[PDB]
Amino acid sequence: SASRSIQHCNIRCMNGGSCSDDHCLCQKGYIGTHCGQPVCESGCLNGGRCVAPNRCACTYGFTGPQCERDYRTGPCFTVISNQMCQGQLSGIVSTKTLCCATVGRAWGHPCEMCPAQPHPCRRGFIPNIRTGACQDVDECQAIPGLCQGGNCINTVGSFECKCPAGHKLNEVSQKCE
Ligand SMILES: [Ca+2]
Repeated sequence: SASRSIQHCNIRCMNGGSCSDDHCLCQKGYIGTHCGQPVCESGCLNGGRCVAPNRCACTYGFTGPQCERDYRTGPCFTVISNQMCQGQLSGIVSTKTLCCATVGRAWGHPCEMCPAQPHPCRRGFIPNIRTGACQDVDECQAIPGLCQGGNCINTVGSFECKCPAGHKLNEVSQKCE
């Protein structure tokens, strides 16, 4: 006894799909004929791409597997006219948010310039994406080495730089001189 007849489906199944009847019986959260399209439940973000059910693949710089944490890495620029973005450069990675709310200069590429305090709280604060509460940043820690002097300490609303004697903190260029 022999037969060339296919004792099963005809189409092709991938992605946890059962190949029966004529169409693929898709894995949970998969759609399409061969079930190769995953359900982008909460919507893709940052121009990503759906790879699994609700698993969108996220481009760069979003923490949390649902990329709604749009923290891109960028150089924090400290002084901008049409002339320079700072003038001595710096691989200070922080968020634009940080650089705008606190320090109030610019950040990113190519040179994204912003006012200081954006939200009506206090420049040294960022509205918690959880509570909504304006929280002070350890600007010292949150804007890597922005203070060029001796010590850098933090109060809410502003950081405190400790300068050697004779020196004088200049918050225009966070410089003790
Ligand atoms: Ca602070």
